[PDB]
Amino acid sequence: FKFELSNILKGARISVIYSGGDDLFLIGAWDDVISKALVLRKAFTRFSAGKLTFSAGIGMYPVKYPISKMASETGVLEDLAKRGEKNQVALWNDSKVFGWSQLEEQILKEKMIPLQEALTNSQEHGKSFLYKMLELLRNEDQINIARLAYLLARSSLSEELTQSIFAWSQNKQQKVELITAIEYLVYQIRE
Amino acid sequence: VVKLVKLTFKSPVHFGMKRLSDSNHTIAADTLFSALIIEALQQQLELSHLLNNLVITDLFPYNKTSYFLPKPLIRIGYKAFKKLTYIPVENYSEYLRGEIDSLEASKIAESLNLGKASLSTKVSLQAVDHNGESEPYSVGNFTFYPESGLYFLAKGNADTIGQLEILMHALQYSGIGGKRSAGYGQFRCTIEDSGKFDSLLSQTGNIAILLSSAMASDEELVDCLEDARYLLKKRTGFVQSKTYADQLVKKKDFYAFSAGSTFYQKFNGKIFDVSDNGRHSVYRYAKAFWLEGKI
Amino acid sequence: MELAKTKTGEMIDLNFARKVVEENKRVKDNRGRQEIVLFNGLTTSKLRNLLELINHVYTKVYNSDDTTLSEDVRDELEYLKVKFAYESGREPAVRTFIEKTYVDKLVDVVLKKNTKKIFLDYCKYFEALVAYAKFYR
Amino acid sequence: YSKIRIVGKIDVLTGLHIGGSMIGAIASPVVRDPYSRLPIIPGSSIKGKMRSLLAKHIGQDAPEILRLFGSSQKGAIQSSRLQISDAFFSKASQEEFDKKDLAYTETKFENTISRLTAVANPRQIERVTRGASFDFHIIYNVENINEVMADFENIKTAIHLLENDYLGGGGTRGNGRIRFVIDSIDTVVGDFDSSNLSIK
Amino acid sequence: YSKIRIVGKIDVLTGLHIGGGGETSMIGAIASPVVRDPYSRLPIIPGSSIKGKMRSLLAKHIGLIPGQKMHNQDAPEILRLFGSSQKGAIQSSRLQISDAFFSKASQEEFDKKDLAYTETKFENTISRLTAVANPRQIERVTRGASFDFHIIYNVENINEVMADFENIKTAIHLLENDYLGGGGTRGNGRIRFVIDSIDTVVGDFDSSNL
Amino acid sequence: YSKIRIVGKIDVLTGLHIGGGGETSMIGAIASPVVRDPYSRLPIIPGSSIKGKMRSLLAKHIGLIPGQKMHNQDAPEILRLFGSSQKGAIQSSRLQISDAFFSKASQEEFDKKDLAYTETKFENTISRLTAVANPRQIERVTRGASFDFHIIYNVENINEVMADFENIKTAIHLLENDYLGGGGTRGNGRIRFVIDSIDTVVGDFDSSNL
Repeated sequence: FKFELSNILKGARISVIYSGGDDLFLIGAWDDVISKALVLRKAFTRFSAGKLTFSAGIGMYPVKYPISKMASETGVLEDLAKRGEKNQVALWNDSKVFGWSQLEEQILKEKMIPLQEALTNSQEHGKSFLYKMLELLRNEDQINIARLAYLLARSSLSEELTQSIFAWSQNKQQKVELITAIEYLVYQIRE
Repeated sequence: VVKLVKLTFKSPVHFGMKRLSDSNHTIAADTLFSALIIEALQQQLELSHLLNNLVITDLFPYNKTSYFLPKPLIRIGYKAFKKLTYIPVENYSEYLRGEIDSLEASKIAESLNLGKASLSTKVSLQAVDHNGESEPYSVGNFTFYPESGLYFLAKGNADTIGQLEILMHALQYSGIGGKRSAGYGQFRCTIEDSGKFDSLLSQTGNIAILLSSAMASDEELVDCLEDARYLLKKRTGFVQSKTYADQLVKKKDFYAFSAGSTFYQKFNGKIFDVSDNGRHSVYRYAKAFWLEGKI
Repeated sequence: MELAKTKTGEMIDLNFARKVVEENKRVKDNRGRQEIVLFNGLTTSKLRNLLELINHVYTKVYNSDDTTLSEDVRDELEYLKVKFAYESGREPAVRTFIEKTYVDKLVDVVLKKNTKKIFLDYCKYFEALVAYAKFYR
Repeated sequence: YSKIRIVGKIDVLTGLHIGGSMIGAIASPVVRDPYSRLPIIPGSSIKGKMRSLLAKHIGQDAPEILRLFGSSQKGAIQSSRLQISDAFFSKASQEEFDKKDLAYTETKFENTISRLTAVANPRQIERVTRGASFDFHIIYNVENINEVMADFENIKTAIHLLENDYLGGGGTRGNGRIRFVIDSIDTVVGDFDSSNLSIK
Repeated sequence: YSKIRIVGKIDVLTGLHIGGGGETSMIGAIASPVVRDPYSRLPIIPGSSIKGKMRSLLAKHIGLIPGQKMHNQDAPEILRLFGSSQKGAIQSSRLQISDAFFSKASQEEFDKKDLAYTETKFENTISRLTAVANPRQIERVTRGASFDFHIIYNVENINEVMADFENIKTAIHLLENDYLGGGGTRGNGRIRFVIDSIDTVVGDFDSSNL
Repeated sequence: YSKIRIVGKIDVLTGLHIGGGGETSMIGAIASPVVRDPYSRLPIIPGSSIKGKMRSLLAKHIGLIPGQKMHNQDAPEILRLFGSSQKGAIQSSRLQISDAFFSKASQEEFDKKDLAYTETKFENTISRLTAVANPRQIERVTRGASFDFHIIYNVENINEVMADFENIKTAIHLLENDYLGGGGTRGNGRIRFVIDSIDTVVGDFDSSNL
């Protein structure tokens, strides 16, 4: 907490308000805070050789927004993660609580990276297509599953991604990861 | 004449602890007494009854399922026991005897559903017309569930009981807590004879537990402290009146044993004076209401 | 939606609509190139014409605040079954589509229920048939 | 001392955004009761709007304003006679909106067009749906028997000014128009005669 | 302090499309619907749309300073009428423009003759390259339909009221020669303020000649 | 800021068919209905159709850039006249073409001759191998029908106006030689444009010389 933490966070736009196994508080750029939070969980397990788990709450706030409010709201997110599924992290919203491995791979690697590479390659697609997909996923109507499939056929995205998105939407866990992965990509792509 | 007084809140209440942003789900007996005095002064009643015969309790959480008393400070998963703050009346004897386990304490903590706390972000536009700016501020409120309410037990003679009934009816329109007169604290109150509490109070146990936030007189303090497990709570605030001073004045800082504090030797309380050279004496209730228990 | 139970008791639902398109999908290697054929030759344009008929009734009821189906809406529904019958008689693939999806039978159920929700549910199923037909082509 | 209760109803004539997250999601929400999630009108918004309108009419700092809405000035500590509570989404409005499955609050899609690049920037706001009713509660404290009538006249003026004005939100762009229906004006505490008193 | 109420009607010369999103659309149905009041399900002309269009046209008429980035850089008359937001120079807007609501009389005129309030319009876009037409359906309010309007003017300075109302008239004149809502460069949203009624609803100001 | 108003008449030289969608049809009756105004149930020419055909004709006439994919890649003149949504180069449209409504003069003329506004043409597609035919019944506005066209031009730059109006005249000439609506290569949609009055309705611009 006091020494290795400086090397783990090295190179990231993060300021550590306080440290320690009792309570850890860091304020940083959101993409950096998430990536370093994942690095920390992997390091903690390695350092402890397992048998030790860390629960965290991650929140996204405008810079002008008050620190006390940031601290209070993020405390609640940490509490969500702590009460059940203590290893799992809570990110941005109460609705999104994810295991650290889930957040790192089943969301930021299996879903966000394909979508990211697909969008960049496609000259025919854009944030607006990703917003359309998100609106269907958010509504959660059975018809939207069908409407997403019509959008996917029109979209012409690579078939394996098309099928993977379709499968993800039908599975409840995959869709929350798909929603989060799309939202993370939109936050990253947005200027 | 111990009378239960159940309060049902129609609008959220503020109940500030140190700041306007924070909020509590309950209020101390002194905060209620100060409201009762302010009311009696408005209704032009004699303060002698309140200042000499009225004994009250901190407002305690109540649910349709149960009525919750404060957790006694008795030595007994320590986290689960420390997280617990209120114990139902039926489980109070079990907790005192030590028959409760950590999982049972967790269930007791989960049992209470007093309400859902929140923070309302308001703005002040008073300076906008003078080339100034809007000023954001936060008011912490607490919304009771519909069954959930705060109750208090009031003891005294018939005259002070009737005076309490009158003051309580006026109080519901007045409201309680902070930001009252700005949208908060409206409550509707019932006064009734409670078989549960009077039976509970009719016990002669080996230990005494403080129902109200109370402080002993100096002579009472020396006998009372021996073997006492307790939690000194600072009681501080500003004077709320139109006649105390031209400007707002803080009261003298007071420290009172918290509700649920356990004292081997019972001490009667005292209505202390936290005024500092004002046009009237600012009374701070610190009288003691005791629930005797067996450990 | 639980719109209807088909012969053998299978429920009619958006998942059923995906399955019905999937069962009636064949791959015919016409001129070497593999080509998807749905419902023994149903075309996109014919299904779009059928979807246009549903839309004209739908815009009325969907806009309408009232739940019970208006008498003119019930008329349009009866006309829809007449148009279904006409298209089935005029095209064998359309007859196969109507028989497999049970769309014509459902319109009678919607008339029996006289409910906006059962109408919206029939419209959803028809839309899923169209969406899945697009996805599997 | 007397306490007079004014119980009434607020009708939403244009969508109301009292105000008080995820991308492509409503950017501004409304104030809602935490347990019931129903939209509410804070008792501070009504009080502040009425005070501001009465200040504009009278002119704040006038003695009538300070005695109606309280003051903490040095040597002028006055309790607020008007205790306006939070207005709650009415049960009748809940019943009518539940029939026809009408959502209590509707998202409104707006945008701003820049004067430089002519580029639109979308915003989504939540407004309580028109046709919604809030049960509003007001308590008047009779600090002085001789200034009740005038105070009520002031109240009436403010309410009249409010009926041609908006409640909290972007009301200069068509939001927050309200109507007051005074159900009763009753004396809950004391022997005061409030039968002649009128808000509208 | 006086409040003058301007009440009247706006008449749809050509089909009006003020879009409102938030709802997924059925396949083959209208992709972009119009904003409708939720309770009446009847289309509405938002007061924000009218205010923004009037302010933009009035700003173009009065003139724009070179490189004007914000709306608070408009002319002092515009900031006086429609409001300002500068730090230390917050000007309260004299004009409060309400949402126009579909007229009951237009509703009756449409319920008889059995005409729908909104019309589906089938357009397409033809690619510059492939010359391939891609269709779309857009909802528009029908020409016959009329919307009741309601505006409040606050008399904060009694001297400028005439001039302010002149600006309002100029703005309305511009709005009559311009359109409202979206798609107005392809023939949508032409309107006219055929009905006006000006009355001092609050106070003692003289609005007889306004 | 000046607005110039052009009013006039579009005259149908040959039966004109502009497609409309969602119209229920009787078996064996008209299966290709022309666009109609919902209120009066009369044929209407959409301003979107006029604007699209004029813009396409003018853009192709001056010359498309090789491999052009979007409308925003048109020549700068076309972008200034008809608008441009290009990212970072959004340009306003000076032309505001509106819906052309069936004129009362032509409607009264038809009613005098007891003629319906929209003719029904019978056409068929014949297979050139099996000689099997597929009959179609379409709707075309009857020849000699006239539509009231109303175009608003905005004077953003005083210097540009003369060249802009020259371009509009060129586009009108293109649309006269070209058809409007569908099936033009089979004779449908020939039209004529006459001008009633070019007047400046907003501002002090002198439009008499135009």
